[PDB]
Amino acid sequence: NANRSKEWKNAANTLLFGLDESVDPCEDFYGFTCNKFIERIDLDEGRFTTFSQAQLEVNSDIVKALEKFSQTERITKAAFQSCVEASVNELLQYISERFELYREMGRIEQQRALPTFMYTWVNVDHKNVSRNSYYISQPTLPMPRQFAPELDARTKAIENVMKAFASDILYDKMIKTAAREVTQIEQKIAMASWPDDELRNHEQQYNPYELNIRFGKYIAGLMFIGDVIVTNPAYMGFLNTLFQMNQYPFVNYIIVHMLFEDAEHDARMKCVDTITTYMPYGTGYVYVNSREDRDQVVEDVKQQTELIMKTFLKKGESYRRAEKKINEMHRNYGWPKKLDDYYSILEAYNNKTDTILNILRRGYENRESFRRKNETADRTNFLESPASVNAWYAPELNSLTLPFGILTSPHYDLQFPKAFNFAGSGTVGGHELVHGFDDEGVQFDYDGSLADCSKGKNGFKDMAQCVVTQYNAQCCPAHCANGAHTQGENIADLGGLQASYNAYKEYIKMKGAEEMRLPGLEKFTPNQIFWISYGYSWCAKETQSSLVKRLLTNPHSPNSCRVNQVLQDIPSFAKDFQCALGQKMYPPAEQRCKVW
Amino acid sequence: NANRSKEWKNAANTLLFGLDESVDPCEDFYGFTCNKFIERIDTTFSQAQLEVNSDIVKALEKQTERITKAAFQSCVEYVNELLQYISERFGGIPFKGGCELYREMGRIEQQRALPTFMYTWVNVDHKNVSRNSYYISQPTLPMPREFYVLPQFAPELDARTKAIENVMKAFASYDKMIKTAAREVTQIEQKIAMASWPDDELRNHEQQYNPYELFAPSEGKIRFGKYIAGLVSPVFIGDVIVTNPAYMGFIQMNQYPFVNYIIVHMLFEDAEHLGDKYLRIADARMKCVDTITTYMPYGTGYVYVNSREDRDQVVEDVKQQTELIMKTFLKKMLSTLSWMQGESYRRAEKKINEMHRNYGWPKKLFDDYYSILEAYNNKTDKSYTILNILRRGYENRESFRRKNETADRTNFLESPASVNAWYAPELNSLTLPFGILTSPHYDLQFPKAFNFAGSGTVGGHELVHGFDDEGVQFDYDGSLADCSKGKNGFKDMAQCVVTQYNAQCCPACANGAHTQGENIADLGGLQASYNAYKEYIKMKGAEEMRLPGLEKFTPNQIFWISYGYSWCAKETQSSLVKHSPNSCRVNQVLQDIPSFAKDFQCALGQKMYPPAEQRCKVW
Amino acid sequence: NANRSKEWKNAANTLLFGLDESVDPCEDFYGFTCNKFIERIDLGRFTTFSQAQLEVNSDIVKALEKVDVSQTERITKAAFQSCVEYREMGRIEQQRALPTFMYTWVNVDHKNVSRNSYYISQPTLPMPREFYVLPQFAPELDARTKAIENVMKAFADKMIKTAAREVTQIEQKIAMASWPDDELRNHEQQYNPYELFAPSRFGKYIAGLFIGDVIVTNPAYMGFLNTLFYPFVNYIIVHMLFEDADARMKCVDTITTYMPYGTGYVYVNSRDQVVEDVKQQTELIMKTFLKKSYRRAEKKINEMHRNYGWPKKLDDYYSILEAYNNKTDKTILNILRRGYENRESFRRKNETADRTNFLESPASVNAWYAPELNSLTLPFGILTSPHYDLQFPKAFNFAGSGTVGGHELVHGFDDEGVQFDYDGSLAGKNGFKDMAQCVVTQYNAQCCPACANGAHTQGENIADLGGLQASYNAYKEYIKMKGAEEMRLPGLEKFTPNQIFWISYGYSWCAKETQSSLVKRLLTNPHSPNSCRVNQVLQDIPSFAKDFQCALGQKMYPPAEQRCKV
Repeated sequence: NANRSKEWKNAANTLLFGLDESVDPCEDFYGFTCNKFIERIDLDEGRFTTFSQAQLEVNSDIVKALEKFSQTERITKAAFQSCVEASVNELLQYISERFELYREMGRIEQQRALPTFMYTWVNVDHKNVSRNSYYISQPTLPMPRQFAPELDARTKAIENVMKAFASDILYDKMIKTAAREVTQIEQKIAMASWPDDELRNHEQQYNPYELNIRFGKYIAGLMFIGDVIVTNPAYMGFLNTLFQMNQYPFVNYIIVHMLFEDAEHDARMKCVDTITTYMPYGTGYVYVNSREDRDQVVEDVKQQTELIMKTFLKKGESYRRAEKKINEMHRNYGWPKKLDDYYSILEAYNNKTDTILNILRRGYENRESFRRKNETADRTNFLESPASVNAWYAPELNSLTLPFGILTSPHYDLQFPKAFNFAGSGTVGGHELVHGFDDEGVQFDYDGSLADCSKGKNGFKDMAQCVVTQYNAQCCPAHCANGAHTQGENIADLGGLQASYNAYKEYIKMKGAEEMRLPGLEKFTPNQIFWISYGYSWCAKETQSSLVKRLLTNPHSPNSCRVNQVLQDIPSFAKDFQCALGQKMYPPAEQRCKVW
Repeated sequence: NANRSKEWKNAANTLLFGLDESVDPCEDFYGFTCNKFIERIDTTFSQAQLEVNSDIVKALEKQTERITKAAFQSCVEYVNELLQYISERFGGIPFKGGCELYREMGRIEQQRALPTFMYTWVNVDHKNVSRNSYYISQPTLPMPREFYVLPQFAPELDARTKAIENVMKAFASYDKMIKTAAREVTQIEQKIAMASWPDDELRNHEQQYNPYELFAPSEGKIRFGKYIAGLVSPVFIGDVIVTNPAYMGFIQMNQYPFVNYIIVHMLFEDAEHLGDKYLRIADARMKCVDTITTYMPYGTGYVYVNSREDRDQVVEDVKQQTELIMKTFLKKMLSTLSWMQGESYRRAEKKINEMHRNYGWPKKLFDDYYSILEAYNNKTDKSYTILNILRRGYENRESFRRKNETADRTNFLESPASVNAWYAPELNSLTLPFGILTSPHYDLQFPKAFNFAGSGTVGGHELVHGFDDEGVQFDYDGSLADCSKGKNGFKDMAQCVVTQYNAQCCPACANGAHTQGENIADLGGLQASYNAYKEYIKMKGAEEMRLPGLEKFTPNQIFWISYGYSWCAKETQSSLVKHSPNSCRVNQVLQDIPSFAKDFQCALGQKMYPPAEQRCKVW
Repeated sequence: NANRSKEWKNAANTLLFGLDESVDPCEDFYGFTCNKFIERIDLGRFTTFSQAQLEVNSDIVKALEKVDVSQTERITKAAFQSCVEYREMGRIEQQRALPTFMYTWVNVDHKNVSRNSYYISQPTLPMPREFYVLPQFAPELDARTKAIENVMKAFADKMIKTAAREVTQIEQKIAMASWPDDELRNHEQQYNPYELFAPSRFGKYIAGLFIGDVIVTNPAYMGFLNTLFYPFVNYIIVHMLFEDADARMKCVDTITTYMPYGTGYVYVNSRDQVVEDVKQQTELIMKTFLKKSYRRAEKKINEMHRNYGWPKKLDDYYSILEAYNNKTDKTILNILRRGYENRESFRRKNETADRTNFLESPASVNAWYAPELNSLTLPFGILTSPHYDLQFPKAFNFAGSGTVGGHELVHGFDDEGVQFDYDGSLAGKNGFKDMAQCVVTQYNAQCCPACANGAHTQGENIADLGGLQASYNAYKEYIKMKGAEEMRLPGLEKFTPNQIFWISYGYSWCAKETQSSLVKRLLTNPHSPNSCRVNQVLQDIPSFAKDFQCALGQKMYPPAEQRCKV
């Protein structure tokens, strides 16, 4: 049986590309859902996630709509149209304009969005939730890390940047020292900065400081302040021990860094993408007000997500407390409510014109999100563009969003079986939902304050421990994974799925049968198709080297390791593909970590 | 088949108390060689220590002579006010101009040997050695491992409140303070561990080394000078090293949190002298003599050696024995090895070639006083509180009178009665203790399979270090030149070891990436000591002579049996969860010497031996 | 508990060299056994036999060089030096030993063991018999014109072009005329003698080389030759020519196949313990094989003309005279010695039939057996490195000599061996015939590794199965007499004797071959393709599966449908 309807053929056409029925689905899985995709798609001339697939699709559609009474949309359109493309001179001008070192550093950061030595931009505090507050924190640095010489690759590239610079004359060796200078500078920064996993004691990284020694105003260079909060007593001290000669090798670094930024300065994507990064609400406002369709998205999710939450939440005091939390969560779908036009322009009212174009944006994004300080604190915004594809949950606002963007690629479509959408949007949403109850979110509370949402914290750690075991004993093909730094978002999806699956189940228990075998691979119920979908989303192959590269640095695990682990931890699925016990996808033996 | 001797029967008797033939040989090798020793006891090293100790006791049963005597006689036999004045040398917890926290420290170190805000050992420079120097460095935390990051498994909170409830029993009668301050003396602790260097980073000494003199710290920070008086005209100017130039740079409610923590600690491990009450929160001769055994090191040593055996004899044996090992180990060279290279070879080879021995006694220790010169100063007065405190005062004060004289290369790190070698790649040295010239590690008239699995093994087990990714650093003579490129090869190969330990759990694990180093030596040493025993025995071709207690076994197998008998250690389980964990060391490093897998008769494809990627051949 | 007798250490190195521990000893038994010997060696086909055969030929060059003072030897020597650098067809055959249009040789008549009847069989081509004619393979078809024109121009003009396609065509028309080997498996039919007046210049043909009854093995191919019939001469040239496209080997080998006597006498006498050592081994198997109608073959064996070693008609007098028809003086030799070898075997026709003949040089290695007269033949060369040298663990000498003996012996009881009686003549046995289907079927359920078939070779297949399966029992007995020789070989202390025995046996067979020659080999021999051989014949012997106790399910132990026997 099959709802022959075309769109359903379209949904089956997207599910066929990567079906790989040759391999048994009860033996392994990730093969049976992406191996095609790995195969057909030769590596586009790294990692090519179905996400970035989407990214191309949407960002294109953006471009398509752009080209065409209209204010900001016009701003962008101009900005982009300036993309089809020397001007090093301009940069040189910037440096010259600079060359009280701090305030310099300040303004550099400011008008070039380049963060160095203090990666700072504000939000609500935690401990007193209306009062905006600054922050100061260990920077974020190109390599993420001992063993490696990849260090020396960083070296080679550094010297080669400043070399290619040395084209312009407006001393052909000393660079071969300045190099080693900035390198071992990396090394110091890192070797005192904080590695990741330990970035969870929000209890800790909160100590406040207002008005340690060696400081210059330096806030000026960003534009009675509140208490600047400093998230690494360790770090923001370690600068103080690292300070008239200093200027020579210390400024040496900030240049080479800032330079290294934009070396490079149908490809149209490249720059359009960047635009979405920096003028985000702008391009967003494009995307929605260029796709305009609300019904299919102001509801389905706002039907789905509500279903999901309610289910999961409902599957002592805690249960309630947490409930009140979720029930409370501010939940922003598609996109915010500043969108007729004017006011869109009005927040976005800081640009106009006939690397300069890029420089006008860099400093406009560093101020845009940091201009709320002067105004009252809010719980109602985004973190990023409603034109990316992601879903994020800044518990500091207890805000769950879904950028309208994703809801078109295989995470959502309107006219598709409730299966697909309960595995796409439904998943990543329920993923989010829980993602605020693991040991990141759990430390917060329905406002964003802190005592502890949670003792059952025991049972919590009981989950986490065993899961890390399972992982560091279920190693991806290409050499293994990390623990905690992976559970970080694993535990999330591991739960969120079960949520979404229950949701599907109860839903379809609320609407009779409806199970319409899907019209290109007609041989399943929906359920199997639901799995097949969630499987699908993460279908991506990656550069064998970049595999391990992004094995470490990625917070959350390789694709395969996920998709064919998370499943292994579901009795339900175990049924759905009427398999036999004592197989490669059954933890009778290496027991499932029943997360909930 | 075998000979009828009194000595061999003893070596055959010991064999019979470990084993089990019942369990399969290749199915969990650990249990196959140590089942019994597990089954009864409630371990091996601790065993040998008990032995050598009780020996020292019978010895002491009668001037180092008298010093250690008096020492023990004290430690068996024996409130608060005095040390209270010590505590009241600051001011205490409940209810001030800004004190040089260090001056407090330096005092407390030199007076108790109680490292806080710095463990500071002092010796041969790393990279200009003709001299000595200071290694001012982070502490070594009371709570074993920086575990101030990943689970909230800190009840030292409450091992703290109680163990600090002394006061309202000391001099007082107000808990809320006491609690919050207990939580605090933690919360600082965290604020430390999150700034030391977890061992992983503490490989490449090349970046530890940072020579500074109070000039430069004064320029670097806020007190060092004023500190160093805590430690005899000094050499303040002499190259000092702040190994970890990460000092997090730092108020009422924050300053005195220190003095709390510090005092927390002092009293926390001097409750013994306090009234019999609080000692609660923690054998007689064992504990005692051990306290000595790390305090007046050479004393007990001299007692042992020049007391109970003919120096010449065992020393002259072990000389050539070790020499055999070290030799064939050299033979494990470029010619043998893979990740290496010609000149990298020649060098590291030479590093061996110019490398030193030392056995039992120092070169001194046997006109017989001169040792009683080394340990000279240690006043004797039975005319214990003052006693211990004094003796520590010495152990370290001795450590530092060493500072200002000139650097040697025959350093005897530790008291020649601890059953372990050591090899201080700072300088270069290979000292082995008489206290090991003994049972299962060794004996005079036992099968050689043993005297290579015991003294033999440990000899190699350590010697390896001087080629680990730590040994590479220090040259032949002790310096930094990155002796060997080959490295890439080396690290990659190591990653085999890494995964190996990482996928085979003992309890119910023991993540590998952390313990890499010592793990590699597990292999290296044993690999050699075998290859030697092979060589030696081939030179004769007769020793085989199966053992009386059991014909069944081979002149070869028993080698592995003995080695994997050393680590027979019934680690009780609490202790297991609180080097690597033994059962691992045996099983794993047994895998990787396929030579074994064969020579133990058992089919391959078995969970003691892996296929084609047979062995992380890193030696 | 092993042994350390140095003689065993030498034999140990050989077996261990090819043996691989990486793979398990049950799954792909053949694989585990000699995966090494595959992966060690350089680069036609090359295999353990070719290995030994080499070794011994090296040795014979050696001794050849050493003593250079019987004239026979002297001949072979000078030869070796020199090498380091109707009527129509008959006449050529005579002068060349290169066959066409009819292969011809002589031996005891099959009717009676007295007169030496003339066998005229269809001939064997350089390429395989039934490889040409199938809606199939397109091989080399020009290589003929290729090699012709090569030496052609050197002789020096395009007649070549036609002449080729023509001669090839004559071939193609000759091949499908032949008989496949699928049914050269029945002597009831080939034997149908004619006289010297029945041919209707065959009289003349032979007169190229008789009044006796003449025998035509193939009357369908012989009758087709009459319908066939000038340019044919080209063809023969081709072949004659086509004969002729470290040389140490190829030289001494040519010698082997052509001075098939001197070589043996110059190697075996450059010895009383060896013959006596194998004398018992040969008498051990035979009887054990026996112990299992019955009376006839019982006799046959008890009357089979055993012959160890090498001929007994090998002072010098005989060796001189037997080959005295030589005279070779100072590579026209190639001709000279081709015309002496084929004439030496054709001259026997006049003489009465014997029971002692020696069918080939005692130089190379395969225990050939003539059901024709009745004779094993284990030429001295074989009993050597890794089949059997004088002092190895009885494990081997059984797995070596004992084997190839037994594999030979049993021939008297296969597809053919049945239809001969110890005389050398003819006449519930159906029961056995059943087994045939069984093996060839079960066997055919297995394949080769590159095709994937083997319904012709049940001859040698069963010859193996039996010969070994018996031999092993024989060794078992032998040691049941004593119970100590179990001293396990040094440098390998994880197999028991019986294990070894197998391990050896396997190793006897290994080989690493180019795929092309593999597929050709498949359809050009009476052999399984070795891997199929080892694996399969061991799929059958129970005692093997036992000693390895490879439990059920593992793909070498399906006793459920058991293993047919003989």
